[PDB]
Amino acid sequence: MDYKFWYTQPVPKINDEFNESVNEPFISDNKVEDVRKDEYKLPPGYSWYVCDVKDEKDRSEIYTLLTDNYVEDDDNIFRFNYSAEFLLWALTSPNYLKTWHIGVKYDASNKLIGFISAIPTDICIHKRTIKMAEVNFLCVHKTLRSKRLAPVLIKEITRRINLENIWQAIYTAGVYLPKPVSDARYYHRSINVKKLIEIGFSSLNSRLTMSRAIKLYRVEDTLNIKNMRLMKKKDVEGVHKLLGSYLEQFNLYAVFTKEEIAHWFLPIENVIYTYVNEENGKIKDMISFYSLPSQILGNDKYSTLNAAYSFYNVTTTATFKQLMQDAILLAKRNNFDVFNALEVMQNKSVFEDLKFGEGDGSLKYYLYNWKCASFAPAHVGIVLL
Ligand SMILES: CCCCCCCCCCCCCC(=O)CSCCNC(=O)CCNC(=O)[C@H](O)C(C)(C)COP(=O)(O)OP(=O)(O)OC[C@H]1O[C@@H](n2cnc3c(N)ncnc32)[C@H](O)[C@@H]1OP(=O)(O)O
Ligand SMILES: Cc1c(C(=O)CCc2ccccc2)oc2cccc(OC3CCNCC3)c12
Ligand SMILES: [Cl-]
Ligand SMILES: [Mg+2]
Repeated sequence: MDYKFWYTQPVPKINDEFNESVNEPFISDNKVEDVRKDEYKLPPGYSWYVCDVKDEKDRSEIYTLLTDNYVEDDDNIFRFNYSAEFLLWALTSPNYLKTWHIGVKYDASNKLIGFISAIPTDICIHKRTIKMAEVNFLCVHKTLRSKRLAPVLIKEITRRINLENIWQAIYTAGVYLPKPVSDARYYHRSINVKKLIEIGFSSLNSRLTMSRAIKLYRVEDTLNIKNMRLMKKKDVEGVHKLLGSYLEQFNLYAVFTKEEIAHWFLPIENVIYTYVNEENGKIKDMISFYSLPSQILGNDKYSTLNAAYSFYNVTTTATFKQLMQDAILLAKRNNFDVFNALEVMQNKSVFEDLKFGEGDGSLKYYLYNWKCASFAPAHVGIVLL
């Protein structure tokens, strides 16, 4: 297929491949003064709207649009159902701009029918740190698909981002676009085996009976690392040092400030869970994962699959396998049905032994206006939401 929109943008062509030593923008020497000051045109009867995510009622409208129209699995059995409070956390990180939270309304109903967002973050790509926008929650209402609205959303946020003298973005999608810098399969570890069977997610066979399936996935309710505990404000500096050091080995990662650590890690029920092991007042090991339920479409008995998504995990006192086994246990202890991760960082190495199953597709990582060698997902050190 043709990429008639993407090919007009500063991203690689589908055939482009770059040496390791290439690491630079497609278009350099950009000037804020030259950026269009006019909003991009929407079709007749539709308007831009600046969402205030801190306002319960605006935040709810975004919640509704995503609950009804956001990403579905290939088989349209499941639809991501990010919670309102999770969207608050995801969009109000350090230095967020309200004007990067862009909705589109249909004038006559006053209804939100589109959305796109970005937050600022410093991104280290092949050892060069660059200020970028992380883009997420692009969504057009199901009733308005394939009408070329999405490039309008993209072009408008790009314009707003450029106004802040920012010229690169990072983003992820399951769809293949020009052109990933990396590609990571997702893996899933069953926690509530029976529920996962009943909604079709997992399956049985003549050898794996229901009772045998339950037994296979049984976990012991005892932590390998005894003192692993919810993170507290006191733990911010330790976490910053532990994580910040660990992340330097990767080809792609966020450079977190102390302020970004407190925001991205301090726990929030039903949103973010971070656990630490403190020894001698030092943080030596951490586990984290975020909550991302999916709505279950057309199952008579269950309407929600609660799922925990591996975020950042670092051990210096245990094996990485022992640490992730603890991450599974803490997710079970918090009522999650399943523990999801990507084959990024060291993850892949523990998936077989910990009984993860390979999923159906993969998550592509993309950069905007950035030219560089692609790499295997083990070299990816950032997890987007
Ligand atoms: C320096 C700053 C730079 C800032 C910007 C950085 C870039 C940020 C990029 C965004 C990052 C988002 C990351 C993110 O949020 C995580 S990926 C999740 C995206 N959201 C969903 O999948 C929700 C369900 N689907 C929808 O809502 C609609 O299908 C959407 C809105 C996806 C498209 O609506 P539509 O009604 O289906 O489509 P048209 O309007 O007709 O438009 C079609 C054009 O859209 C291209 N398309 C489709 N899906 C895309 C996707 N996921 N990324 C980028 N492009 C995507 C497509 O290839 C085509 O271009 P082409 O003709 O060249 O092929
Ligand atoms: C997208 C995804 C999946 C999936 O299985 C994608 C298919 C799906 C879509 C909607 C509802 C349920 C399933 O598994 C993951 C396991 C780990 C991380 C993942 O990606 C995250 C980062 C980008 N946004 C979604 C979560 C994923
Ligand atoms: Cl244009
Ligand atoms: Mg459209």
